[PDB]
Amino acid sequence: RTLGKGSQPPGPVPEGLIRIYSMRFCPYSHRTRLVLKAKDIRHEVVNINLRNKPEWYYTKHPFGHIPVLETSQSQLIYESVIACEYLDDAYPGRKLFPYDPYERARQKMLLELFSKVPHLTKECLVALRSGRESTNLKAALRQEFSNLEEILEYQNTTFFGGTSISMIDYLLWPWFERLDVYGILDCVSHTPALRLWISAMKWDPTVSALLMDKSIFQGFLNLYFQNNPNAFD
Amino acid sequence: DATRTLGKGSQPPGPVPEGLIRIYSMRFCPYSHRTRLVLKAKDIRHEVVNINLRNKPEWYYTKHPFGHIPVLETSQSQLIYESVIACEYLDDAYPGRKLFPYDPYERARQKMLLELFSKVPHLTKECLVALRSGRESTNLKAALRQEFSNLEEILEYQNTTFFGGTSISMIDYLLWPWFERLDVYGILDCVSHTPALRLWISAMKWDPTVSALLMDKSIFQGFLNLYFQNNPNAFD
Ligand SMILES: [Cl-]
Ligand SMILES: [Cl-]
Repeated sequence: RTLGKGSQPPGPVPEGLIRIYSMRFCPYSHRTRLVLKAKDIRHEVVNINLRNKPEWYYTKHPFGHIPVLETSQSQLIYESVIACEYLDDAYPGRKLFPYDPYERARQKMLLELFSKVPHLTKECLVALRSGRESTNLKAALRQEFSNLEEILEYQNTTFFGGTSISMIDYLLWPWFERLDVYGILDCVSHTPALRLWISAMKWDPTVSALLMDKSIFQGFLNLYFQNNPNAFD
Repeated sequence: DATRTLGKGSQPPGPVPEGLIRIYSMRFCPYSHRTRLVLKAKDIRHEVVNINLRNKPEWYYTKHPFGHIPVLETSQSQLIYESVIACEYLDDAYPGRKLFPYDPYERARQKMLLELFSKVPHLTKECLVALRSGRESTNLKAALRQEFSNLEEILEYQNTTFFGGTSISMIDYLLWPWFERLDVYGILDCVSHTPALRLWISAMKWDPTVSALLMDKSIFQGFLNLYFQNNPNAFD
């Protein structure tokens, strides 16, 4: 249940735990939650009301952004990519980034290639939900997906880092999970390797464990676009 | 890196020799300067190939899709870009002196400080362009001063000379090129309210790696004059 304006600050993070400040429908926070689960890290999730934030939350992030990690030593780490990096380095078990410094750099280069997708998927949703023109936004998204399709086809591997899932896949996933409910699943109709990747991801135990309830997510979006503040509670 | 640039019509470089790494650069590019600092700090054996940015070699788009610098090219034909990813790759791939902290939190904190710096490169460029063209600069300078105030707060809170503690580290080298340029850009006045930052500037100038790559002010002044005069020799 989300904490907002009026909520008491949480206590210190206990030794042996790490805390993530999140919101159940935030795709950036979804990234970091995937990495936490995939590495079997003991953690607690504190959800934040993004419309009416707790004033104390600005002591966690100066602009009240999520996700933020808080450690038992009162250290704050943000935002999603830096947090995922930290978790992979700080918790030795099941390394998600590659062993090879070049391959790690390549994954970060792939992440840069992906940089327009979050904005484009969001703008697609807003356009479709507001009845505004979406042809250009979908065309732009299809082009970014073609760039990713070319990588998978060239490599001839199911995932972006090889035959097994790795950090880069989890970093991209949240926006692909959302294509269906956003009404833009048709934007991968020209990219068969990407469609295989989507399925491969759904079969991943960590992805499967964190899959959103589609009906609840639709309910959230409906109240969000009604400007109803209760959408964030 | 005091060599002439390769431009349109030039021939592609051959394979990078075993034991070397190649950086595609330009002598006055601050992003490339960042990566050259890391190469020097770690004593990595390397070759610098300067690219004519006004008149780029056709083959250079096989190194970066949009002809950006810097790009690292390895002896295994691998390409790594741009400056932040290249610097991290260098620090992790090469032994000896390590520039990032070993502690995962301290390393993450350095990445967070880099994010805090993200507006400075564009603001410094915009300030230069405004001053050189005689356009409005009050609000651009105020914006830059605010970004510098954020950095000042970090140094004052930590009570350390450098951004990563009491000695120089990766984060300092990542920020340096734009601070080196304040003088010739004509915006040294934008650190007049930030005394910790002014102390840091001096600490950086005293660093052997920084000092080794420090640009001669007169040559840099000449480059900017040629650049704003639209003289093609600026990029030679
Ligand atoms: Cl599927
Ligand atoms: Cl000085």
